[PDB]
Amino acid sequence: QTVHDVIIIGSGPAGYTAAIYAARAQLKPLVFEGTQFGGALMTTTEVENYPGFREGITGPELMDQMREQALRFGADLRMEDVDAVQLEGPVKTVVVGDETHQARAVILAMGAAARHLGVPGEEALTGMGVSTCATCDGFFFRDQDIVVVGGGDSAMEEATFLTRFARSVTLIHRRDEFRASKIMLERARANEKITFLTNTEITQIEGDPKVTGVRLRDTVTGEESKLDVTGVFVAIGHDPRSELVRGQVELDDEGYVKVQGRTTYTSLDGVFAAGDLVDHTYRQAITAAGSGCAASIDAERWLAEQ
Amino acid sequence: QTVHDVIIIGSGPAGYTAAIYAARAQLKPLVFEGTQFGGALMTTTEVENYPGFREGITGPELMDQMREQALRFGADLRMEDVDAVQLEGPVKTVVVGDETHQARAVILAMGAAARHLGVPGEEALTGMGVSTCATCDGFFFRDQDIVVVGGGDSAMEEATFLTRFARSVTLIHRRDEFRASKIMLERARANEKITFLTNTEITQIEGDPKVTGVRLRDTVTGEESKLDVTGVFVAIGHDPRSELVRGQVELDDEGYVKVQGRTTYTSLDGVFAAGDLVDHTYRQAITAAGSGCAASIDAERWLAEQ
Ligand SMILES: Cc1cc2nc3c(=O)[nH]c(=O)nc-3n(C[C@H](O)[C@H](O)[C@H](O)COP(=O)(O)OP(=O)(O)OC[C@H]3O[C@@H](n4cnc5c(N)ncnc54)[C@H](O)[C@@H]3O)c2cc1C
Ligand SMILES: Cc1cc2nc3c(=O)[nH]c(=O)nc-3n(C[C@H](O)[C@H](O)[C@H](O)COP(=O)(O)OP(=O)(O)OC[C@H]3O[C@@H](n4cnc5c(N)ncnc54)[C@H](O)[C@@H]3O)c2cc1C
Repeated sequence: QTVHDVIIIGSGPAGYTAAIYAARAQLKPLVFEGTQFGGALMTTTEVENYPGFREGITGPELMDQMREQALRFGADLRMEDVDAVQLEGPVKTVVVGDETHQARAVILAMGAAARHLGVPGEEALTGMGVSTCATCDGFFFRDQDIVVVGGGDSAMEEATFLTRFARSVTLIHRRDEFRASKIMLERARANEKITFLTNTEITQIEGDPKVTGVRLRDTVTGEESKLDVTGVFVAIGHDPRSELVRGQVELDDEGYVKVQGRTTYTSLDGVFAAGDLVDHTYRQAITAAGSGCAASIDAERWLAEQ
Repeated sequence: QTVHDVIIIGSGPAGYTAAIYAARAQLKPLVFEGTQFGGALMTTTEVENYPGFREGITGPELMDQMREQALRFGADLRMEDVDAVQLEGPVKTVVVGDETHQARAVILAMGAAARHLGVPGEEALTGMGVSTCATCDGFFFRDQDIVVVGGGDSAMEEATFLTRFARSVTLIHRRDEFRASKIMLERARANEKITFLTNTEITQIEGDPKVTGVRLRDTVTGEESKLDVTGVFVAIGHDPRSELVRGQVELDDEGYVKVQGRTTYTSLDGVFAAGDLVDHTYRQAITAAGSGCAASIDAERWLAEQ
């Protein structure tokens, strides 16, 4: 029966920053963090490019600060997943298991999942040699031999950036055709630090504390080999977590939530969106934090208009 | 004779975050911080809504972290103002006194100045009762009697937000006409917590450690009075620091630098813009930091295309 001012869905930097602003604005935000709360930084180690930390901070340490900061101003945080939403109209409903909650405004901050290879070693060595983010982690592989997996613009983009650091980048793709644009594909072939390895997949990532090599398989002949490398960058795409809102909020062709102009307004009145659910360009904690603030200010001012 | 990869102009959150990203990307950024370096947070006390600090941090402490973080990754920081720029073409030039520096890309991060009343007490009590940012500081005035100065949408917006906290908001304006939109003006007159005081100006802000009152003058009759209040919010407009780039980069009618779509690209190739020089909506440190990251990623990827 209680209709809250605002419900926030998600607990990465965008969700917590939206919650900090909404709570400090006395909106008493109700935040569904998920059971895998804390966003993508919970799965990494050192975060060095989030401004405000001259010697860096671990991913979980930073997310713990954000969560405690949200609590300090009165956010109501629940470590539960939203299973369904009704976002159309003056009163929006979220369903969590068999419980329901309602609000005048909803901030969507569910993020985007990086796709994974699904091979042994990939998850255990994430943050210790395996990464999905060259902007985040490429700096840690100066003068090392690394691999990049994928066939699209993402892989070309990641592989290009990594050559700023690595001694060599071996770009592996499971076919001999590339989904990447002609411009992106042509540039990497010109980059002398990049070696292409087509018709190839990783079957296992080796290493007892850190990545020491990968096991390879030829997707056509089945020939197997080993490659000594100390880094693996997985760039086979992203899946924005928009499944909840498909059919109610306009998405682009790749599933990202569309927003109006430079604002966080979605196609639905009273519904705002932030973070990597929206941004398919930068995908950083600081940009997600910024947009979560913007969504909270948009929502507060929209609520004051009602 | 040396042409740098990138020059950054400004040292608020946008500039330092751009410098952190560019330095960590091995672009060896050259940053002109200004003689009044560190941006708007140098002039405030406690910053509580920048995510990552569960008990807050002072403005200067936070900016010191950002500056040291930029240095850690190799940024070249100079506490000097850029006096003129030549931004058109493949090689851009900045002039600093009688010295010149050149770069393939330029990130503009000069911020926006809040306009001040220019009366005794205003600067000394900034951060101790005087503020230009309701989103930043309104939380500190719960159940207090405060004033807001100004006649436009900014003053209506600030005064509206402040009623979430204050016991009373007295909106003071030097005329009996208002430059604010009919909708904004009509809503505040409906807000029972707002009292309008037209044809009135502040001549002095009183208080030996914190704001304790203001001296008033009637702009028509000259009648003077005293008003006991513990907060003064100045909302008489902003001046984006775009003077350097007027005539080379497209600006909107209020002087903000225009950017393309959701990117940081300006109207000039190789020139990107971040922070409150661009954003005339949110004006927070976290949003400025986010856009400074975005400008640095845009610039890095644009540089790789050349
Ligand atoms: C391994 C790794 C390392 C990284 N390192 C860095 C780095 O060093 N620097 C940097 O700036 N960036 C880094 N990033 C990127 C950064 O973490 C992300 O860009 C950022 O966290 C995006 O924030 P977000 O809030 O939009 O989404 P997310 O971080 O993805 O958080 C969304 C959260 O909401 C939850 N959620 C989703 N759906 C629901 C639902 N239905 N109900 C409830 N909760 C839900 C999710 O479980 C998740 O906890 C890294 C990413 C990865 C994967
Ligand atoms: C009193 C006050 C309190 C605030 N409190 C908060 C708060 O609690 N939380 C929050 O999130 N936000 C707060 N803000 C707002 C926040 O500080 C700004 O939104 C943010 O700093 C904008 O960052 P920026 O990089 O775009 O620009 P700025 O902060 O304005 O920094 C620009 C810098 O570049 C320099 N520069 C300009 N032109 C040149 C040039 N030609 N050459 C060289 N250098 C140049 C300037 O001198 C300045 O140092 C506050 C603002 C004020 C004024």
